[PDB]
Amino acid sequence: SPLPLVVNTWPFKNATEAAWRALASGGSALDAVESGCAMCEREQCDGSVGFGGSPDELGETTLDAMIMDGTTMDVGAVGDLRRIKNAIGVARKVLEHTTHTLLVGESATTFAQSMGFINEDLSTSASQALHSDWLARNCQPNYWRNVIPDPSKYCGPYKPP
Amino acid sequence: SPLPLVVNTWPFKNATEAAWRALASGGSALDAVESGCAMCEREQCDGSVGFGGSPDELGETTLDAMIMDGTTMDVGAVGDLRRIKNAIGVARKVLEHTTHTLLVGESATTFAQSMGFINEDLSTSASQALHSDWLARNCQPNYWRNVIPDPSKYCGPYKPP
Amino acid sequence: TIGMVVIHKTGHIAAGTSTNGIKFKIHGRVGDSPIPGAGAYADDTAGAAAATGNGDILMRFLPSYQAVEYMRRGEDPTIACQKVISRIQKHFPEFFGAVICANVTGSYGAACNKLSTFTQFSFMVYNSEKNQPTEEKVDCI
Amino acid sequence: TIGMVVIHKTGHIAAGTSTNGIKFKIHGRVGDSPIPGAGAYADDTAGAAAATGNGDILMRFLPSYQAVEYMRRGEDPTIACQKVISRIQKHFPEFFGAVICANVTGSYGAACNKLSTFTQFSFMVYNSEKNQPTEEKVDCI
Ligand SMILES: *[C@@H]1O[C@H](CO)[C@@H](O[C@@H]2O[C@H](CO)[C@@H](O[C@@H]3O[C@H](CO)[C@@H](O)[C@H](O)[C@@H]3O)[C@H](O)[C@H]2NC(C)=O)[C@H](O)[C@H]1NC(C)=O
Ligand SMILES: *[C@@H]1O[C@H](CO)[C@@H](O)[C@H](O)[C@H]1NC(C)=O
Ligand SMILES: *[C@@H]1O[C@H](CO)[C@@H](O)[C@H](O)[C@H]1NC(C)=O
Ligand SMILES: *[C@@H]1O[C@H](CO)[C@@H](O)[C@H](O)[C@H]1NC(C)=O
Ligand SMILES: N[C@@H](CC(=O)O)C(=O)O
Ligand SMILES: N[C@@H](CC(=O)O)C(=O)O
Repeated sequence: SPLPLVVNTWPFKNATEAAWRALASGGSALDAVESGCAMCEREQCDGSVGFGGSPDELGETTLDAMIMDGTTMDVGAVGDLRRIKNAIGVARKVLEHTTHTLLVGESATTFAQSMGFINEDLSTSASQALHSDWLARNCQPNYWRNVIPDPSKYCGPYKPP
Repeated sequence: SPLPLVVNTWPFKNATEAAWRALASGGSALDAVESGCAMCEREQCDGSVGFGGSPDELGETTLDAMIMDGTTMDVGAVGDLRRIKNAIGVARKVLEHTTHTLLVGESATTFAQSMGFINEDLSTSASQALHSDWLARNCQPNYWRNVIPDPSKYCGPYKPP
Repeated sequence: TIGMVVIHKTGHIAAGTSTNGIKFKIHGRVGDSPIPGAGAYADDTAGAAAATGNGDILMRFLPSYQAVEYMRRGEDPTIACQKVISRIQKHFPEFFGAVICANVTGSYGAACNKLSTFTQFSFMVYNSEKNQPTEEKVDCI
Repeated sequence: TIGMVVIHKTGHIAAGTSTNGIKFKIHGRVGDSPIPGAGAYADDTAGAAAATGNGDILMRFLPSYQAVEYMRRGEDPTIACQKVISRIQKHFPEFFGAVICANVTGSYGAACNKLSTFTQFSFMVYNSEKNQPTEEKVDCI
């Protein structure tokens, strides 16, 4: 019943308030959603948001992020954003500057760069430290199935049976 | 009302034919759907499916495909699949060799090579020209907005004012 | 785009799509096609659907998921499809889009948006009823 | 992932997420987070919802979209979110997933599948009455 309102997943207070401040200055809901989410990018909230965490099998960090305009029902989305930190920032740019919904990969990097986003490695010593111990644990866990060598015991490159 | 049933978008007789033949041979819905769509990739149905059609702004064709099992409700999908012609073939693999749902871009190409897909150019003199005519017309139409130079009149590189 | 729906003799359903996208797309653009619930959706306990058209617009309303969701609620395949077109229609009266629908028992149907340049949607149906595929056309709404 | 839902005073809604995926994902993997209707969805005529958890399973059930459809009937947020979790629960008894819902009036709620390693979900809240961001919690079902 009492408006405005902000609700985020997990105990990320710094983000909740970064969103409220956005509303405080009479910012749009969209503005508030970008500020809160992006705040967790800097803080790498629980290592589940932002760079320097959750490395793929090759050790790289790739970011997904979206924002939805509830009024027009317009979406700005990035999937597999490579070498760009402000993921949701790039997402607002797809909403605001293209008639599209989702752009992905190294292609979304080139779009981000035009939008003025700084291309930079998303790796940290920590992100890699995580990658090496994994390699040492025989890539367990992983997401393959029905491939040789056995996915539950060995690291790839795998081939279909 | 009697089964089996194959329904597909557009008057693409051959795809319908290809899928029905799968089922006849003892194939499953999955094999049927893969045969139908794989057929429209070879034939380039309307140039809206498969290689050598709908080039992006840089003239490259990129394929989107997906397969979904209604039993397990598992999905295999590819987006921005680069340099691989059998899109639906690669999607079927993501469904059977991974616990993931969507693999995109040049990263998805690697995957397809690992699965045994021939890495090749999806361009054709037809799409190559379809793109030059487009550029000569000052890139009309395009999907940009709120940028300079004016998208309604000039080609890129674009940028926020 | 080719959107396909298939119900095995044993009652199992599958849905899929394969496309090269929309013409002159921005480099790196992914539309509604490979997206579960947008381009296609299959559910053995309800049915299946598949859309085709302006994916940018389509994707945001999950046409296939809602077509199955209605058929799950117990609705005529055609009426499930037409409702889905009507909802997007209200938000984008000139959007290009078409959907095919089919319930677990083999009944099917489709619907599309009526535009100055698209009043009929042709789609292929191959069934035991007619051992030969036959093109069908539904007037747009 | 940080799923975030915002309802301005004007009554306009927004939603969004940002993530780095799940650890050791295959090169190029993209989950539910960036997918409208799955990772998050928002509509001014009904409400919004965001999701967090295993994107590979969630993405196929479009939790955020369905949560909003329930609320579009007038379902209470806690229940729309709870019903969604249950639909998935049938198919994958052990799925990791949590969703936050909020209708057009400012009513919120959340729900989560109960695993022996995930029994309670904490989410932040910020509205007038309290002011100061408050940390909510719900017991998983
Ligand atoms: C899949 O879709 C078809 C088409 O909407 C459904 O078929 C229809 O089924 C209804 C319910 O069985 C039949 O109508 C009933 O007719 C009887 C006549 O005895 C009457 O007692 C009822 O008051 C009502 O009028 C209808 O004839 C039939 N139509 C066709 C074209 O087959 C089917 O049930 C759907 N399947 C599922 C599993 O939802
Ligand atoms: C915000 O949260 C992070 C996450 O633990 C914490 O370390 C930091 O002190 C907080 N920053 C501020 C300004 O309160
Ligand atoms: C389907 O049939 C022929 C048979 O080989 C094929 O060339 C083409 O893809 C389709 N032909 C027409 C006229 O649609
Ligand atoms: C929001 O939630 C409460 C509890 O269900 C309900 O009374 C209220 O009317 C809901 N808002 C709308 C618009 O239905
Ligand atoms: N759905 C396709 C277009 C089409 O169906 O022709 C896309 O937007 O990628
Ligand atoms: N849903 C995210 C992970 C999470 O939210 O915990 C993903 O799988 O991409």
